[PDB]
Amino acid sequence: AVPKRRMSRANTRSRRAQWKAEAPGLVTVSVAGQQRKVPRRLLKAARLGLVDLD
Amino acid sequence: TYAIVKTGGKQYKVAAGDVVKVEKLDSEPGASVSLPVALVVDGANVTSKADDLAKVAVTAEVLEHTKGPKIRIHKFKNKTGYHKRQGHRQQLTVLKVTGI
Amino acid sequence: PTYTPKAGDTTRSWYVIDASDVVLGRLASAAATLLRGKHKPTFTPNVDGGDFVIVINADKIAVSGDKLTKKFAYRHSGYPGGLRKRTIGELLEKHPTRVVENAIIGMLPHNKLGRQIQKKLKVYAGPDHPHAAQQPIPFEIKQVAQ
Amino acid sequence: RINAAARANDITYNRLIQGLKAAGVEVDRKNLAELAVSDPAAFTALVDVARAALPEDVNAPS
Amino acid sequence: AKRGRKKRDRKHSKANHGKRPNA
RNA sequence: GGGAGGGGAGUGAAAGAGUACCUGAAACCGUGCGCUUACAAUCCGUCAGAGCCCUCGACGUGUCGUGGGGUGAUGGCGUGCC
RNA sequence: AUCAAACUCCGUGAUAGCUGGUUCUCCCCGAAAUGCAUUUAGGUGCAGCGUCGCAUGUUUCUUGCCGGAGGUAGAGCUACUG
RNA sequence: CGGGGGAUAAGCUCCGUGCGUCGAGAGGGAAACAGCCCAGAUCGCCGGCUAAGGCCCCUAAGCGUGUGCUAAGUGGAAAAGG
RNA sequence: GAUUGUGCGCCGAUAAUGUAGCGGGGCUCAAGCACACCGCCGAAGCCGCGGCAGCCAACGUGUUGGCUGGGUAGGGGAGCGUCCUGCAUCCGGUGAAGCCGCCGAGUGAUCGAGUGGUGGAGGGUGUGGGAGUGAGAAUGCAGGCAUGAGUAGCGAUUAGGCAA
RNA sequence: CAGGAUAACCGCUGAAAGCAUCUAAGCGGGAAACCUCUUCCAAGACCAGGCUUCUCACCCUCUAGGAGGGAUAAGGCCCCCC
Ligand SMILES: [Mg+2]
Ligand SMILES: [Mg+2]
Ligand SMILES: [Mg+2]
Ligand SMILES: [Mg+2]
Ligand SMILES: [Mg+2]
Ligand SMILES: [Mg+2]
Ligand SMILES: [Mg+2]
Ligand SMILES: [Mg+2]
Ligand SMILES: [Mg+2]
Ligand SMILES: [Mg+2]
Ligand SMILES: [Mg+2]
Ligand SMILES: [Mg+2]
Ligand SMILES: [Mg+2]
Ligand SMILES: [Mg+2]
Ligand SMILES: [Mg+2]
Ligand SMILES: [Mg+2]
Ligand SMILES: [Mg+2]
Ligand SMILES: [Mg+2]
Ligand SMILES: [Mg+2]
Ligand SMILES: [Mg+2]
Ligand SMILES: [Mg+2]
Ligand SMILES: [Mg+2]
Ligand SMILES: [Mg+2]
Ligand SMILES: [Mg+2]
Ligand SMILES: [Mg+2]
Ligand SMILES: [Mg+2]
Ligand SMILES: [Mg+2]
Ligand SMILES: [Mg+2]
Ligand SMILES: [Mg+2]
Ligand SMILES: [Mg+2]
Ligand SMILES: [Mg+2]
Ligand SMILES: [Mg+2]
Ligand SMILES: [Mg+2]
Ligand SMILES: [Mg+2]
Ligand SMILES: [Mg+2]
Ligand SMILES: [Mg+2]
Ligand SMILES: [Mg+2]
Ligand SMILES: [Mg+2]
Ligand SMILES: [Mg+2]
Ligand SMILES: [Mg+2]
Ligand SMILES: [Mg+2]
Ligand SMILES: [Mg+2]
Ligand SMILES: [Mg+2]
Ligand SMILES: [Mg+2]
Ligand SMILES: [Mg+2]
Ligand SMILES: [Mg+2]
Ligand SMILES: [Mg+2]
Ligand SMILES: [Mg+2]
Ligand SMILES: [Mg+2]
Ligand SMILES: [Mg+2]
Ligand SMILES: [Mg+2]
Ligand SMILES: [Mg+2]
Ligand SMILES: [Mg+2]
Ligand SMILES: [Mg+2]
Ligand SMILES: [Mg+2]
Ligand SMILES: [Mg+2]
Ligand SMILES: [Mg+2]
Ligand SMILES: [Mg+2]
Ligand SMILES: [Mg+2]
Ligand SMILES: [Mg+2]
Ligand SMILES: [Mg+2]
Ligand SMILES: [Mg+2]
Ligand SMILES: [Mg+2]
Ligand SMILES: [Mg+2]
Ligand SMILES: [Mg+2]
Repeated sequence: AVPKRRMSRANTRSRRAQWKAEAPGLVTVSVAGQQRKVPRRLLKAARLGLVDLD
Repeated sequence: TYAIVKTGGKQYKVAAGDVVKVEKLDSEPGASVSLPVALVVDGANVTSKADDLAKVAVTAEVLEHTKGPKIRIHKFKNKTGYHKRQGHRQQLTVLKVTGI
Repeated sequence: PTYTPKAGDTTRSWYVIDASDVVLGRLASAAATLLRGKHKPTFTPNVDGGDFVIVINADKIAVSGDKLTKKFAYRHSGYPGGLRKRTIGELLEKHPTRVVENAIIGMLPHNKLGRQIQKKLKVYAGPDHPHAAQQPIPFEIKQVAQ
Repeated sequence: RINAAARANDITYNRLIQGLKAAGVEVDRKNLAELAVSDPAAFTALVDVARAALPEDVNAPS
Repeated sequence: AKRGRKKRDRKHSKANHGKRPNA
């Protein structure tokens, strides 16, 4: 089918707001003498140096 | 000590040394005008007899002439094509009571 | 201009009304008028000016006629064929206060002002009440001769 | 407001207005209301005046 | 039917003096 | 900084004139600031109407005044246009 | 890509008793859905009903009184037809 | 209101009425309801007096006064008959 | 005991979504019905005060007085705004034209030679003449932009994986 | 199953109305019909229920009226193997 009427601006914005993204957590890891932040999901990779860091 | 004054077919409660908005009455600014009386309250005594009320008098001083807020009028009916426009403003006078 | 109520000029009070051998209509009318505060000379429709009320001994309410079995209080849950009914006698037997609460609720405006107002009422069944620490003032229904 | 004040002062609004009319005092409902909210003593005095001015029997065929 | 009887009967209110549009 | 693109310093009256370059409105999308709303049945306005905030005077710490502005808790009324 | 008579330019702004739309303001006055006629009934001509002006201007309307003819309501039948 | 067509049916149709209203008419009254009752909007006023209808609360005004009826929620749906 | 006439009454009573045939709460300690009496609320009606307009009389070179002031189609009269022009004038790189505010003003279409920011090159008043001279709707047209929407799909019948 | 109050019906005591009558005062029996009794949901039931255990303490700022910000305990959450 099809919609009948143009919804209100307030309704549109209210429905739109919930659509977003969430930031992940960070952890401190020390490699080669300096501290840099990486997600906990990559702790072992960072420790063993298998992940490149810019 | 306060009394009641009749003016322009209506009444306003007023005490000594007060200012009220009253409908325009022919009088040169700066002069004094006498007004009738309606009721008098003094302490615990109340004067209500018509003869005493008539005998008592009110004196006040006219300050200036002022015009009220503007108001816009429209007439409208549905499915007629009738549209009417009309503006209007009212004239007011500001006075200060002197003694009663 | 006409007088209007300020932020903190309002004052409330505590009232108690007995319900021993009294007619429900009169009791409800008195309660409604007291809740609304029509008696107080500081009435203004937009802001409540009501006064607290206490009702005691609801079970002794007297009702005339055969209403004990010919008057029915209805309500419906919402699903199809869910309209079930109860009689005033059973209502008094089970929940003494429900009848008076419903009567007073119906005796008041149904807007949200009245919705907030109905908070002002407390109704009890026994002859006692734990609200004795606030010194309620006894009240009596009277007629002004004219 | 006037009805509430009169009922508090133990007299009906209709009889109060009848007494005012009989006494021939022409003050207006706004004045009575403002006075009642402001001067209960004055309101009581006016009510007493009206009651005194009331006729003997309100039920008489006159 | 029931619908018809109502409006004609409701016309007998003393407010309208008994005469109303559409019976 | 890969570029695209941008910041200083200069050109010039202006760079609110930077080849997408006069004057730059409305639909449209914004960031910051002030007020209000999570027990509510509204052709979404009006008449009343507390609180809060901004302001103009006189008087002092805030209180009135022939004072203005924005917000509006709450009551009455209310069946779009051709 | 369309056929109970293809497509393009012109006659050509083909023609409709038919459906649709026609915008800035105020002051004064203020209608009908009736009769007659019509290859006529959802069309249209005339009359009545409105407005502006010109001319005679109470000739308009209500009440009282007076002079007037009707054949209904009712009622009646050896007064006629049943 | 007085009539015809109709099954003495329709919110049906066709007539006549110095007849009312709506149509081209806001307010108040009957919950809502153009055609019913009162009442004809030049504009402003935080003034008085009233028609129709109302005066337990919703909702402004009398749980008015005096004399009588009601046992049926008749009040707040209708006939032959008992 | 019966027939007589009267005011109230009872039975006769039964359709489909949820009491639903007093508006609700509720009312026979009538707030139900009949007859008298006294009062009150109740509009844009009338009265009171004031502003404007039309017709008419009086006297006057506009004061007073008497009536009226709703309208669809329709008739008559009187007006605002925009452009180009004849004539006579004034403003302007010491800032002219539009745009966005504040403050005000006329009974209307609106006005401000009163003030603030942007801009840079022509404008206003008075009295005549001529208008392509005034938008909301015709399933109107040219250009730009809203929702469904960050939803469906990403166009087969084989299928990729690994080291560099 | 069992219990409570009922419709149709069956009754006991009884004047109005010396008798009689299940009635106008009262008292009783009487069904898959109604209320508890079976299973499940349920304190957003705004009267927002009830009984228990755990911590019940560290700062800064605006200006001391409250509020805001930072650091903690009880607990909870994120990520991980299922
Ligand atoms: Mg009929
Ligand atoms: Mg330069
Ligand atoms: Mg461009
Ligand atoms: Mg540009
Ligand atoms: Mg809230
Ligand atoms: Mg509602
Ligand atoms: Mg409304
Ligand atoms: Mg409504
Ligand atoms: Mg052919
Ligand atoms: Mg071809
Ligand atoms: Mg030709
Ligand atoms: Mg051609
Ligand atoms: Mg053609
Ligand atoms: Mg043609
Ligand atoms: Mg059409
Ligand atoms: Mg006319
Ligand atoms: Mg004809
Ligand atoms: Mg004559
Ligand atoms: Mg004759
Ligand atoms: Mg006959
Ligand atoms: Mg014969
Ligand atoms: Mg007839
Ligand atoms: Mg007939
Ligand atoms: Mg017809
Ligand atoms: Mg006809
Ligand atoms: Mg009319
Ligand atoms: Mg009307
Ligand atoms: Mg109405
Ligand atoms: Mg008028
Ligand atoms: Mg009156
Ligand atoms: Mg009357
Ligand atoms: Mg009242
Ligand atoms: Mg009564
Ligand atoms: Mg009697
Ligand atoms: Mg009935
Ligand atoms: Mg009958
Ligand atoms: Mg019979
Ligand atoms: Mg009889
Ligand atoms: Mg019955
Ligand atoms: Mg009712
Ligand atoms: Mg009038
Ligand atoms: Mg005139
Ligand atoms: Mg007019
Ligand atoms: Mg027209
Ligand atoms: Mg016209
Ligand atoms: Mg111009
Ligand atoms: Mg030009
Ligand atoms: Mg020059
Ligand atoms: Mg310049
Ligand atoms: Mg400049
Ligand atoms: Mg410039
Ligand atoms: Mg000229
Ligand atoms: Mg011209
Ligand atoms: Mg010409
Ligand atoms: Mg043109
Ligand atoms: Mg347009
Ligand atoms: Mg388009
Ligand atoms: Mg879309
Ligand atoms: Mg999808
Ligand atoms: Mg998909
Ligand atoms: Mg493909
Ligand atoms: Mg017996
Ligand atoms: Mg017996
Ligand atoms: Mg809770
Ligand atoms: Mg934890």
